[PDB]
Amino acid sequence: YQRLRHMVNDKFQVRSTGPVNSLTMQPVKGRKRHGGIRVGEMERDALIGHGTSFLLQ
Amino acid sequence: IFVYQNNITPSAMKLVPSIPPATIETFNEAALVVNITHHELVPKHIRLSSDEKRELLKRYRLKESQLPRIQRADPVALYLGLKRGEVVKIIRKSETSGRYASYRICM
Amino acid sequence: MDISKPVGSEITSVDFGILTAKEIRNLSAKQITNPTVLDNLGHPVSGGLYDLALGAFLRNLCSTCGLDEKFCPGHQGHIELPVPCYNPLFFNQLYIYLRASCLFCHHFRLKSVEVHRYACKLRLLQYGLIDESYKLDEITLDISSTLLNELKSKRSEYVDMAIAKALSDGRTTERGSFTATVNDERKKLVHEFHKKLLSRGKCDNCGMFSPKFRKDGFTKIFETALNEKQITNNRVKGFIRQDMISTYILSTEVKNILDTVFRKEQCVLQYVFHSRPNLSRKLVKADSFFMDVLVVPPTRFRLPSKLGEEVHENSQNQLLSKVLTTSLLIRDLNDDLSKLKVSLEDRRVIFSRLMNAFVTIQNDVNAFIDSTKAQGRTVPIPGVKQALEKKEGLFRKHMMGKRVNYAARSVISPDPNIETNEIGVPPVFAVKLTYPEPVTAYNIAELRQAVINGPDKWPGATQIQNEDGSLVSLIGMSVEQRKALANQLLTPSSNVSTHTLNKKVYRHIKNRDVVLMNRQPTLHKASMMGHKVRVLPNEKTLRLHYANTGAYNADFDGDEMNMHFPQNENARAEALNLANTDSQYLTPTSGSPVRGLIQDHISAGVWLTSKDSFFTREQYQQYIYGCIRPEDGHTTRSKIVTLPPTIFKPYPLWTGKQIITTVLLNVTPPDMPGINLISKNKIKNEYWGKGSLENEVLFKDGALLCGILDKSQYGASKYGIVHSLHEVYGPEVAAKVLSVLGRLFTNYITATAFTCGMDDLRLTAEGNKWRTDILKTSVDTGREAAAEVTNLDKDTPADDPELLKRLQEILRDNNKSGILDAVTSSKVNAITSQVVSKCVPDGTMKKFPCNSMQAMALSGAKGSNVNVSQIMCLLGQQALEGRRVPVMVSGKTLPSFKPYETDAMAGGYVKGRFYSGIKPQEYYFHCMAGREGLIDTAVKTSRSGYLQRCLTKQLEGVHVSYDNSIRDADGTLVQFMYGGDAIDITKESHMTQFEFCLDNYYALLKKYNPSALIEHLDVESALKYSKKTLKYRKKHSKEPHYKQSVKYDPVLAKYNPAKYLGSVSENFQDKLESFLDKNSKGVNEKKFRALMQLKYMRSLINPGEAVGIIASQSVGEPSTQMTLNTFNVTLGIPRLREIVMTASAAIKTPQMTLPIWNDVSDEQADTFCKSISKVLLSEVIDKVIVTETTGTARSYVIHMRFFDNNEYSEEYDVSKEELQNVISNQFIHLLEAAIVKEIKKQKRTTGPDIGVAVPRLQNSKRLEEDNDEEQSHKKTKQAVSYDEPDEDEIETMREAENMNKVQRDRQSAIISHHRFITKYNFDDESGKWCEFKLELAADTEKLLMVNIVEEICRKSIIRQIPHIDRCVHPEPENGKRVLVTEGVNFQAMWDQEAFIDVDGITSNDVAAVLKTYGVEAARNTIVNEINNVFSRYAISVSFRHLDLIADMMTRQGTYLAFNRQGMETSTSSFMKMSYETTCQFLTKAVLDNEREQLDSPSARIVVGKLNNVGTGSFDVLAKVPNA
Ligand SMILES: [Zn+2]
Ligand SMILES: [Zn+2]
Repeated sequence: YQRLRHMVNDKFQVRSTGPVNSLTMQPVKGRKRHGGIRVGEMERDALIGHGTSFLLQ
Repeated sequence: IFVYQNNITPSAMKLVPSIPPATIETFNEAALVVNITHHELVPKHIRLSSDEKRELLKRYRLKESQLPRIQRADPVALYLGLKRGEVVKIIRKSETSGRYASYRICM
Repeated sequence: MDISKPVGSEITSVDFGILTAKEIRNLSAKQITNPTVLDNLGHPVSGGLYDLALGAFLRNLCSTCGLDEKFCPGHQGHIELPVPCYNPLFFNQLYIYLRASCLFCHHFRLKSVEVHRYACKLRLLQYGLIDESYKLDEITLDISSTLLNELKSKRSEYVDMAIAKALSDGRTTERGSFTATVNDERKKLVHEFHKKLLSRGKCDNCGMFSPKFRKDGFTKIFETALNEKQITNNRVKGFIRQDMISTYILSTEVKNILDTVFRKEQCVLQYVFHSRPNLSRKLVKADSFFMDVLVVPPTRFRLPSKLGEEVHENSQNQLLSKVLTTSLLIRDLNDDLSKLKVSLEDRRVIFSRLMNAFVTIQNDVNAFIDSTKAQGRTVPIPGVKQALEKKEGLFRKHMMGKRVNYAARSVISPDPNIETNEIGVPPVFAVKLTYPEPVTAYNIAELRQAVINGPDKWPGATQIQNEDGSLVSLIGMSVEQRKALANQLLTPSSNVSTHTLNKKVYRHIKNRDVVLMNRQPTLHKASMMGHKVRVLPNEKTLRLHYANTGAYNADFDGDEMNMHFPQNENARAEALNLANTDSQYLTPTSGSPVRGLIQDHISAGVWLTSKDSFFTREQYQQYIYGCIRPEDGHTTRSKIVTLPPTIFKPYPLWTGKQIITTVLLNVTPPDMPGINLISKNKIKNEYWGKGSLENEVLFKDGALLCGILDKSQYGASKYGIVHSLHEVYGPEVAAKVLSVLGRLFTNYITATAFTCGMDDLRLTAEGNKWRTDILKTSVDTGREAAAEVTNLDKDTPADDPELLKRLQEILRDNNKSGILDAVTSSKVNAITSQVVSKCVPDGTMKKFPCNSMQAMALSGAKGSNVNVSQIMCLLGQQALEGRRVPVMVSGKTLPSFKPYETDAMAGGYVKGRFYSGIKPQEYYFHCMAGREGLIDTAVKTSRSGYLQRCLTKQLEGVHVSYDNSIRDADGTLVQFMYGGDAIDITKESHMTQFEFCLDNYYALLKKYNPSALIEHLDVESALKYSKKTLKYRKKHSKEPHYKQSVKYDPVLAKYNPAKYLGSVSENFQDKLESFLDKNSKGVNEKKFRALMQLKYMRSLINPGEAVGIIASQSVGEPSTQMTLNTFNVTLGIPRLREIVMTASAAIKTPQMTLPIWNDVSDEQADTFCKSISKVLLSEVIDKVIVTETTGTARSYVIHMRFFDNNEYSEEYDVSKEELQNVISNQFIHLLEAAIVKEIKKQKRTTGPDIGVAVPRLQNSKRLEEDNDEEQSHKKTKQAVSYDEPDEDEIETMREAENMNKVQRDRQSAIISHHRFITKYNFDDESGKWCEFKLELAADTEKLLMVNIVEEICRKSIIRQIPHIDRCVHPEPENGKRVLVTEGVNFQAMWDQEAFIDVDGITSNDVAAVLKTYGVEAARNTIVNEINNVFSRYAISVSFRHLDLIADMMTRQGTYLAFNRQGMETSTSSFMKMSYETTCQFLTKAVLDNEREQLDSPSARIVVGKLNNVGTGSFDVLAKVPNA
């Protein structure tokens, strides 16, 4: 057996309330900077899909 | 109804909507060779009365324009001789429900 | 968001307008005049971009609101432009009105009566009345002013009357009616108006010509001088003026021209610039297109960017400083201009100084708004337009999508010990993710402990929010302070202003919480479900159960998942009851399951439910409690009930099937009876021995009495045990059964393991003998097939010289080699099938159930019988791109094989298996075929990203209304009923499973409880009507669809399905009645009818359901499975793009399906195919001999040697007479034109230019990355949107909107019609040749006639029916006799009534069908064609989705595509802005003075309003008792 060099859990992160950008006042990008997870257009579409208006809100 | 052979003069074509309330409809005999409403993919289109339209706009609380559209120059619209505002009832066979009644407003 | 902080005011609508200079000057906090931003020492300079009046900056307090950097919102300022500038966004418009106006009378050059006609039509369109706008054109009486003014009066009279009449009724409000069709009619007119305006040259009011205005890329206008014809026109029309009493043009001159024109033409512009009536009565002024001031945004939005230590200057301040420098310079130029002047004459300099001053400030203004409109500086600084469209845009990157709080990301790891509805949360996430729990009397005990525990001990609390609004962090505090605060949580509020409020505790995520699990790409809503939190100690990864693997399309190969923690109870309820996993058992695409057990559990079940599996009391009870724990709420009886043993004497023993009966007996409700199901298995009875019935899955009163359980029962497979349980007992029970089975099989695999080894790969000595004997015949097959294709009798030897010459002919032709490959492959594959059929399983040493390799393939746990046969028998023929192994120019397939070797092995046929090994020749050939697939995965540009993105943005608003109809976001009707029956796809499964429903009558009668419904519905109205429609339907059964009765329309059209028992689809009615007739079986045939009627009632789609998104997701998500290439017509994503994305009128493969009669025979139809198929001269010619002889004149003797007369007449249906006409009329005229063109081309260019250069013949690391490297980056990237169209889509989007006497007379007549021929003799008797002589001049010299003739022959058409290339006769499709055409022309096929049924002539071309047969026919073509794309890839998509998509494309009565063009006719400008060209759609909105009603999902997201779909489709009101 061979052990492959890659450590897959390198992008492991958690954020409750971290820093925000001045213009958008939205969670800033950056795992190590206590950054936010992006909820993109597709996830927006999925939340419209379930008809789950408060989850989108 | 004026069934022409090959073509109509551009000057003569201007005389068509010149005498209201009388309406003039032009058709090429080559285009009338086969009836389009006889085709399997063309459902039964029925022109509704001013009262039938009035009732439909009430049941769904719709405004004339808020309905699905049929062009005034659409082959079936030209066949039944539809005017702007006239609502047409379409009984179409569905491969989920069977006979289904849908509607379209001619604008 | 704080529930303790409610909001009483709300934004209902947004109005788009232009800021006036006077308006900005009043609201401005400070006038910005200084280009410097900081004084010396470090304080902001007074009158600069960092002035404290614009807000708090550099630890200084704001000089306007007095607050510090935190609480100060920032304040707007202004720059006073020394000269007016053209606003870049509205330059194109002011340009249109400048070119359209007269420079003398200062009116538009178009006649006033024509202008009034547009003003009238546009006023009537402010209100929803299109019919009246067209009826205005009917109002009709070089024409006198007294007559024309009467026409304007009569038109105005009709406009005022039509508005008042419609206003009296509910046709239009005072604010005016506005629909997409109304908008379409407005957009058409405003376009036509500007087109007529720009067309006029000479002014129709005063006959004087105006000087034409030209423009450049940048905002700058010039005036082209008039021609002498127009200058003399000004002179002769100069006297009539008296009786009534290229050069650059400045911004002021243009503003002054438009000022008077906008005053004089105010009436039309009032309706040109207002979408709805102008109730504000504001004047339409020209100065709206000009900028006399610039607003300075607050310091808050212009802060300098800090990256580590370096503090970088803000790019907007830089652009603003440039505007300030130029303004100070023009103030000095105007000051020097004010000084001096008596001395003038040379005024060419003062205007030159002015032109520079104007063009410089304009450029600085342009550079600030839109950089791509400013001059090149030796990448420029981005403008405000660039800021809104940086990449995807501000709307897409920061409004439609956002980075969120209370969320986590981690690699997923598998776990069978957690519930199928749960998520294993690492304690790392549990101590950080908190919920704001308000402290009350019922939870004071629970939260006091959390407070004591603190932020590092789970279940704890990170913070506590007091009723005053302040926060108290528990992070730094010790156990002593936390204990004190806990005893202060339920203290009454002293302050009367906060007595209403109670404290909040920001408590750790507990095991009772909901979380949103997301696995990107989120192609369908099942990829974003609600999971129950289960905090697992000593964990560093997110643990997920195997049942979730399908829906997320997540494999535990190092995948990543996003966890979202919603922070309020309304969001909780939604993630637990709507988006929760258990409510996502069936996908809405086909209504089939996406939840089930995957590998070990399937193999475990086949062993556990086997007859041979017996268990003692101790073993049996252990397996029960192992998977069912009453303490975890798994039971329904509060005591584990157990069945008696199946064997009493000698020893008490329980069967394996009894464990499955006991699990159901404890998880299904006691009040309901047991499940009754007769299903089947994947494993055939033959494997279980003689007379076994172990394939028949039998459940009688919730007891497994016969058959084992496969992937077909507790996998994600329709009509299995789990699905049957789901229909009878609900989704919660089915989820419990899945988790229970999942545990049982995990525990069973721990006690009783499952393995795979070499013994499972071996054949017996008998079985291996069969293998060698069948493969012994394969040696002859190679040469046999080679002798068949080559056509050689008695089967010639392999080394035959004639055969080897014949095989060479095959080698050089791609088609000939194809025939050889397909024949040899079919023959060797027949030998393969024989080996496999004999050896597996009757020849395997170890056999099922013990042979685990065989078991895994049969159970559906993993692998197939094909993989099993490659392992134990042979790999077979290695197929490469549909053919065999590639062959070299030498005729060798490898250097080891003989040239033109007639052997199966040489062609790639592998006799070897993976167990015994494969030979080097076979190894290399296997390497070829193995790689071939991976190469196809590398070359596949087709992506479903943009296709889905285009559908979802146009369908987001489309949902189910409370009146059961499918309505868009703006209330416009799309469908009158969902699929014409209003059924939810996730319910339409057992609705036709009548036998199932009958066997479970009392179980379902208890489910669909009618006792609490009989008082709310009607039991006869619809049932009586259903009989009346059935009566008239049976009367006109044999009658055609056009002659059918229209007396009574369907029962669903007249009676509400949720209120009237019996208002069912005629499809369901016919199917149900047919079952009761064909099956006569204490349930009556009348009481069963009621139950099924009630089942349909309970299967209705819920009002609020986003059927729009669901439809696009149901078309998008499965279109990812058709990314692979063909194994003629366009298929997969390219064909789907031709329909949905582009709605092409020019299809790649246009076809026509012609239904042939019964009276027309197979020979007659093939003759008819030949009669329509395009015939070329090339197709009938065998040889052409050109005898170039130069005498006296270049003589060219062209002899056309055709095939035999009977040969081409039987192959193309072409006569000798037909050949004569084409050569004598077409071919010679085409040949003469080609020779003349070749003589000109020879004399034109003598040769190429020597020394002069000619044109050349013909991310890097990203393309050099393997799959494991490329997928490692996608693994971590959190997607902005759907894939990307950067492929073929970008190039498709690159398109904007001695001779006989009779023979002598014939020759002489042809000589008079052709300038170069002398002789013309044609075979009239036999019809085999055509000879003609061509005479050329002495100066024509050398020419390549053969090559010239050749090209014209394949260009000459003998017979062709317009737009049709070839008519073929395929195999009858599902019993229907049809002919497939490679072209579209209905009118031509209409003449073939004797052969074709003109009422059944199908065509794939939607636009062609629409043009001839109408919108409804095109609509039917869309639903059929999209279905053909999916049915080919064996993908089932519900017609309810396709019908909705087709109805949306045909909503305007035309064929609209899901793109920028189709979208133009949509109410929401915010939806449009968030799609593409944000500033362009915004400009159109402002110019229309549009009101965004905030009714589209996109618009609501922009303004932070709750979406009107699902839970937002109603309002919640509280019932209060006191008066
Ligand atoms: Zn302030
Ligand atoms: Zn004029």
